[PDB]
Amino acid sequence: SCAYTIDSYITLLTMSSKKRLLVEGRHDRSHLYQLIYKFNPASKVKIDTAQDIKASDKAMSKNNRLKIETIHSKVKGKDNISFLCDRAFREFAFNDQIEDLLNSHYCDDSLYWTLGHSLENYFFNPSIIIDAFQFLSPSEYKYKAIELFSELISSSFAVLAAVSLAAKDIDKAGLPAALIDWKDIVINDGTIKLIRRDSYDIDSACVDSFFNAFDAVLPRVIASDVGICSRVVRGHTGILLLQKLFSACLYYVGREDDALQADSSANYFCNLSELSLTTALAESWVRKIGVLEDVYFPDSLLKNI
Amino acid sequence: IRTISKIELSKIHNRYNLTVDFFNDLNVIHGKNGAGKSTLIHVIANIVNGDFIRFAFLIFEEIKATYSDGLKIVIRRDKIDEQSFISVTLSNGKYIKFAVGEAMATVREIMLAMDIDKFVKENELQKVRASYFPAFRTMLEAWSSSSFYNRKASAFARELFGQFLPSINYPSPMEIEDRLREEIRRAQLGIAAYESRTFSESFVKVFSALFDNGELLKEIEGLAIAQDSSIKNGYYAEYSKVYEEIRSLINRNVENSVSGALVVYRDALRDRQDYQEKAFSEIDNYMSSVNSFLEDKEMAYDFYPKVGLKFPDGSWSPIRVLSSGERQLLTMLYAASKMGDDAIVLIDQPEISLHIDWQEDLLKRMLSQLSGRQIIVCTHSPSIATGYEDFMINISPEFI
Amino acid sequence: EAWSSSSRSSFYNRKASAFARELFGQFLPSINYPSPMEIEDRLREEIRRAQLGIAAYESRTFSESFVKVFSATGELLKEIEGLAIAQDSSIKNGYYAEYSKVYEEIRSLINRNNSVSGALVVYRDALRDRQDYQEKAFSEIDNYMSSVNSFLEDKEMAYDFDLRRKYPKVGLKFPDGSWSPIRVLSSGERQLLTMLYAASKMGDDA
Amino acid sequence: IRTISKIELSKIHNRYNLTVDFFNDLNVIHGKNGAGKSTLIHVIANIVNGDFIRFAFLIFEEIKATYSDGLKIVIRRDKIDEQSFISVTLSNGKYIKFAVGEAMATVREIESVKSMLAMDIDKFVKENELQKVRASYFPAFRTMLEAWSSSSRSSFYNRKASAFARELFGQFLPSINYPSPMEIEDRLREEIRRAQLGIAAYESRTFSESFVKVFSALFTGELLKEIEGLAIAQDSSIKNGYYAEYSKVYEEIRSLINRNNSVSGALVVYRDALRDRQDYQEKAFSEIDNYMSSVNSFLEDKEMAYDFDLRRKYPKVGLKFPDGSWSPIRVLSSGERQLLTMLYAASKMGDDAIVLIDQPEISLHIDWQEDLLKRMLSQLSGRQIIVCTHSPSIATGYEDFMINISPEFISS
Ligand SMILES: Nc1ncnc2c1ncn2[C@@H]1O[C@H](COP(=O)(O)OP(=O)(O)OP(=O)(O)O)[C@@H](O)[C@H]1O
Ligand SMILES: Nc1ncnc2c1ncn2[C@@H]1O[C@H](COP(=O)(O)OP(=O)(O)OP(=O)(O)O)[C@@H](O)[C@H]1O
Repeated sequence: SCAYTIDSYITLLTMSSKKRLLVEGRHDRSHLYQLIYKFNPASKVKIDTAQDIKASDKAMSKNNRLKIETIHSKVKGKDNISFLCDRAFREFAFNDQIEDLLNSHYCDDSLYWTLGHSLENYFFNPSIIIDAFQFLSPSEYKYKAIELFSELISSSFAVLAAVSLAAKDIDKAGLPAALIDWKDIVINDGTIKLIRRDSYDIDSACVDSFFNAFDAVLPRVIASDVGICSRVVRGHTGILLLQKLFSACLYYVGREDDALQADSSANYFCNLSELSLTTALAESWVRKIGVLEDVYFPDSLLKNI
Repeated sequence: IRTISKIELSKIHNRYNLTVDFFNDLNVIHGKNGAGKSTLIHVIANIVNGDFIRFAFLIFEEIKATYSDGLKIVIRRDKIDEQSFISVTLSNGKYIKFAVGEAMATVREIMLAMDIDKFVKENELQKVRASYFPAFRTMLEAWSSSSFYNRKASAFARELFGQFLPSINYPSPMEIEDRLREEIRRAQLGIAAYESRTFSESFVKVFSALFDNGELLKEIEGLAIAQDSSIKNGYYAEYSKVYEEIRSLINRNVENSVSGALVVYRDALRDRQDYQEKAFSEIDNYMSSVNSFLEDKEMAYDFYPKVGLKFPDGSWSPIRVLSSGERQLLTMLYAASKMGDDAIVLIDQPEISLHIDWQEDLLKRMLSQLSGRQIIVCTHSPSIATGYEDFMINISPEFI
Repeated sequence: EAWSSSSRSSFYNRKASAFARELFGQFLPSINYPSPMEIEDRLREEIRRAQLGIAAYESRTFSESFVKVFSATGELLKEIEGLAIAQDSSIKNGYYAEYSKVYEEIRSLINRNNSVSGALVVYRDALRDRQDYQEKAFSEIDNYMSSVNSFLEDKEMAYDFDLRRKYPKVGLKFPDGSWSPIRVLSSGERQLLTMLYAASKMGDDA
Repeated sequence: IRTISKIELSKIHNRYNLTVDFFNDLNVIHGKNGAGKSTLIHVIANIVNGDFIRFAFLIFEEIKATYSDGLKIVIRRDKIDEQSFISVTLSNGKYIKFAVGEAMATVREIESVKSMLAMDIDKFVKENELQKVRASYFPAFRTMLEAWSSSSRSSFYNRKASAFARELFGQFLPSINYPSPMEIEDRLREEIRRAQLGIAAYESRTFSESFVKVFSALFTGELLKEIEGLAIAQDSSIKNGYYAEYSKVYEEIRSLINRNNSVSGALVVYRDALRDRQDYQEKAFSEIDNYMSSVNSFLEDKEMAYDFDLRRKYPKVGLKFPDGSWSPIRVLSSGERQLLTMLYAASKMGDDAIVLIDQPEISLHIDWQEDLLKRMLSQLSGRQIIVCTHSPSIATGYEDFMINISPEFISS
């Protein structure tokens, strides 16, 4: 392919006089571009992606975090570049209750970590999810579905975190993405209970191990604080889980009027592209910054650049 | 509109085959050395311009071009009676087969081309043209300064790199300066016509205010200060004086008709300011796009019209004193402008003589002008294609 | 000129002067009589300069009239109607030719219902000033075209502009309405054109 | 030797001055657009070549050049009584001074044989030893320039190309001295011929000396295997393409031994003669094989090599394909030709010069840009290389040799 190596990119940092920011993926670039252009629409910061930098090492080829750490280590002390990574589950304690050992943004010579599990954890404020789902909806039974969803979202974060922890315990991170479907979800009085469906495309061994991990991790997540709980949810996992949770609540509360229409709307919502959902959440998240004190963003990173 | 969507190459140079699928807005072709990037650009430019007589000089078997609207052109190079014949077949079924030797004879003389353009004009194959930026822009610009320029430079370049090379038709900087002067004259004449309109309109407006029943002076003061301090004004720039006379006569003397006349005068001032801004909209957008790149100078106008570069000391210099990279930046920004010719912009190696801080922003500033044109670039630099990796096309030809 | 046209200006005449001194010895001076293309370019430049001065004078006149009109009959309307008819039916006002409608709107505004007479006389004075400035701007060109058209029989040298194309077209105008460039003139007409421009005020002092 | 060390500019185009400090091995010059990179390279190329008559076409005030050995050349442009004058003053006090109109007249006479001014300039630069080091100048427009040259040039004969390039890019542009691939091919053929002739002289000397040592010393299982390996390696080399019968002679000698002290000396001098001939073959072909190994490290589907046939006597130099075909060097693409010229200029076969390359990333893929400077420096020529580049893939790994250019604008 036509891309720079690590050394060529480091030399480019020496040659370029722009203010630069290095993130892992392109989606992070698009979201951060919206964030920067909100505060300064004429800002000249250029955002590069470590995904588009070739690495000679096979292991470092697809390890974005290792690329960022390697580059930051080799140019430690430069002034024109800042780095942002995803905290993932680092500095988190799973000693029967979720505990955050940092509870703030990490900083080490222009190297920063997201406050949550990843960049998408800033979208997990309930108002942003509401606004985004309301704007991007089939517009059939939106108001009642949003009202029900607003009831479910308080307790659903514990379920979502438990799902993410169950995924990371068996290292099958992408397993809940294809395993759990919105139909398995049941809409209770603010809570949900993903019944173990008898029929699944995936092998029963993975399903059984997943539910064993989920059952063994769920009381621990329940005992944790809600605010801490919303930050440990995996960024990519959470988006899909919310999409299914909204499909389930939409079909649950809209089937009485028209079961077929509710099913079509719910399936339509489940068939919405992840990129559409993330972009709508990103725009809503950008809009809520400065309006609500409960909406976070890497203020230190913006201040540094 | 109509955009290129597919190009298939079969046995070109008797050597390789290559099928490429395009986007309708931006395509960033990249590949290894000798992969046929430049040959692909030449084929696309010759097909889109309708200059099928170039294809007598290309050794191939079959070239298929598909547009966005479904129009399909298939070009074949057949061999009958130890003579090569180029066959062009449309989707309508109309076709034309012509001999290679006759095309070569018409090239050496410079009849068949008249038949070709009749076939093209009959079938509307020249609905959209193509602006071709070669990889040798700098020395060609230096050669031509020492459409007639297009014709002579095309002849010289086809003399050097073969006759299959398409017609060089990118805007030279001298053409850019001349067209900028022409746009300034048109904007001046439009402003003159607007003044004659608002002159006769405001007479009956004040005449209308005869029988109709503070901060306005400050707003008129601001408008007169802005208009007097406007570079688009060079003549009759004494609005401050008449504003002072008006406020003196006001302070000397209250009728609602006076306030209505103030409203009419304020509307006339701001409306002339709005037309003065909208007349120079394209020129200011192009120079704002250019001046976002240049560091210690600024391309600007100041009126006979003068178009040049202001330096921070206030001195003026012509466009000829610019470097190679700055001239290439000017040409590539003019091609994507709204005042540029509507075509398909084909640029071969846009990273030539450009610093990386300009290469990162070239595609962003070209697409942000909303020209709506399709841009296809062939590059070796990853900083040209950064931020637009969704449009990257990697070509790996099948060598035979 | 036939040798030149089958292959020049006051300032760029090197090949013509070289050919003339080749033919008639090197004592022969430089060929300084102008070409009709130079005359055409000079006419276009003078027309553009006249339009620019007209626009500046219109801005100044609007400013002066608005200053004059504030803090303040039938025959005035008849004179204004005649001025509007003259300016509407003038070739120089091709960029704006709607004065009689303006006059009719003014007359209807007066007619539906002193201090109005002052506005009337300053409007008439503004129209007179515009008409005089048009004649002042076009005096040299109108004098030159009056001198030229006193010789041409089946054509007249004339100018025409548009709001479609902003390029004022100058060339031969026939009474049937056809437009032709200046190169369609014969030898004698071109000689008369060059000798009248050489004696004109539009040409350089020489 | 002598390498450049400092260039001091004063009011180039009456607006900016510049001062650049160089290294003696590699100088990677980068800067903004319009910084004065190409102008700096033109100034250095004009100073080192001693073409001071170029400096009448530049608007400046004073130009000082310091070399590594301490020789300083100061060029000053003055305006006396509206007449402009160029005065060149050296560090030893020797100086010359001429008029700009005189220089323009000399250039016009060249456009039509040396002038008086050209003879004076040549006398001044010859008696002061101002032309110790040459300067190979690679322009940015070389890709179209060689296509223009190949449609109608050498380092010593580039008059037409220099005139055309000075017409296009102004008269300050230095002469286009960079080697054409035809010049590279001719130089390779001459080096192969010189190595073969030295090999023949070595054959005669080693034959006579070996006969003497054999006859004087006249009055083992491992040795035969070692001699067998040496004869097999001698027979399996391209350099022995005129005579390749060493294994047959070894088998005949072994059969002579096998059919029936002093003979041991003959065996060991045979092994020593084969070793000495093989080492002299490597030594005589050292630069050519090193250069071809540097070039063939880049080319993918072909490799440059030489071939000798006993029928003809012209040594064939060119491209070799895996299917056995041979093609000359003009069938290369543009990027491969750029690699060929830029690697020959950094080779030991090239002339002693200061290699000035403007924009080396022209028509090069990103894989070749990362290795060009490494393969130029790996030949150990000892040159001083000055490159003006915009590519970070060229300059990677050499951030100690990177020089930033920031000219100072002076207001007025
Ligand atoms: N007659 C010919 N004319 C042009 N190219 C030819 C011809 N015969 C063979 N080729 C090959 O066709 C290929 C196309 O060359 P071209 O210059 O278009 O390459 P590219 O992919 O644009 O890359 P680059 O700009 O690096 O050369 C090359 O590999 C060239 O060797
Ligand atoms: N004749 C001239 N008169 C005035 N200024 C000039 C003249 N020629 C060049 N300049 C200016 O002086 C500088 C010359 O820089 P130079 O030609 O070396 O640029 P460069 O290194 O090739 O630039 P780039 O990176 O844009 O290719 C530029 O700022 C240019 O505008």
